[PDB]
Amino acid sequence: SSLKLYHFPVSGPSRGALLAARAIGIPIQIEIVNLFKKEQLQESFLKLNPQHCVPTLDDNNFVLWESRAIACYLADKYGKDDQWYPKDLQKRAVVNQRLYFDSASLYVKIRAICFPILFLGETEIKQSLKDDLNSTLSFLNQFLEKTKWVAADHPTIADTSIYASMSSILAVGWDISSFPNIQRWIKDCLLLPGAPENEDGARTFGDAVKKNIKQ
Amino acid sequence: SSLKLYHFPVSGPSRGALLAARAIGIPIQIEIVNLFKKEQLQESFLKLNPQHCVPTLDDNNFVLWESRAIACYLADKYGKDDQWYPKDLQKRAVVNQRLYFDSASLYVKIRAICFPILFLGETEIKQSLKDDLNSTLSFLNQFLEKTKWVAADHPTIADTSIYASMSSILAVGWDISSFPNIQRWIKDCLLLPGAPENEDGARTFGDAVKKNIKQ
Repeated sequence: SSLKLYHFPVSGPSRGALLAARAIGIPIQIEIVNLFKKEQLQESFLKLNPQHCVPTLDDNNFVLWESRAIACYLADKYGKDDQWYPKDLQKRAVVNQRLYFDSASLYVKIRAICFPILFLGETEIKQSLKDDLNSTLSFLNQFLEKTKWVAADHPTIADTSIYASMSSILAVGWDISSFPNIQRWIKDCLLLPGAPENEDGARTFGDAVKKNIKQ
Repeated sequence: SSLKLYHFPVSGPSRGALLAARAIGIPIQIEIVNLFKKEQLQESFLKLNPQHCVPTLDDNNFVLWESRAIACYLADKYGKDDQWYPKDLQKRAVVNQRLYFDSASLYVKIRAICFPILFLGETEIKQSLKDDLNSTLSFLNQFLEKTKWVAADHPTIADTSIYASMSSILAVGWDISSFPNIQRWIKDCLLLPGAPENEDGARTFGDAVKKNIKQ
């Protein structure tokens, strides 16, 4: 009956789903799933989903994966107001837009850099990949020129997801001096509910990446 | 006042946005934007959006990019029923989930193969990239084991987006013999409104990729 999140604190998308739960203020059971140690994986997790997808929400046997789907579902199902995911179709479209930007451009390009370094024997950040990510950062920097937060002048679930992504690469070490609007926004993100909890997982992600980079 | 889509028929995501407009049955002005020829780009397009983003919707001066945000916005704003994007939160979450799967896994991995071949001098499909895409196809093949369409036993905007993506790689030439459920579904996709229009753009995409592959 209790709402449950299967969560890997190292994962940006997993952290984005939890940040959304913190923001809307829902009590949630958190089952830690260590994806680094698959033979230690628990039966309660392996049972419910096609494959090892994290984050996974179990809301009273409705099983949902995909961090941003979770965020939108939680906001509409348990949100006590509209702020976090506005019901107005045009305001909602802008939040959805930033969410798809997170999923299709931002985290994709962070992952293109970090995944091969963590798992595939890569020891450096490729220049092409760096430029690709920086082009996406530039777009984010522009979003934040217009409004205080990514999708409005108030925080939304688009901020929790994009914060989870940005905190991941920033913990690896990224020079964002070219993007003063991101610099401003990332300090504002520290005020978000569950930000330290996010920062701790991001730091674990960051440390694991750095560890494999030959300086 | 008229609803307008800035569209590049070659682009999967652009085709996914148009397919959604066809599915919900909304009359739309279509401004063709040839991204292959930037110096020929029209003032009406360069004016309204931060950078050259396609697809871009102009709904009475509300300007929206991101194909899947467009699809959800069109479905809620102009949909004559619920079928295409159900209002039930759990059914909606599943469609959102498949949309994020399209944006974060499927089209991302098609693009990882095709973009460097089109633009960056790549002449072959890397084995690593092929395996990566095939792993995502396997997941899609499983979605389609449970239900006739990707997110339900009726078609949704998740099918229009994923069809736009799948038609793109299939036109390049991909062996999906290992995925009988995708094979079934892709024939059903031919029944979708605007499917030929999609197939024609996908074929142009496919031809441009093949042209650069050294066999």
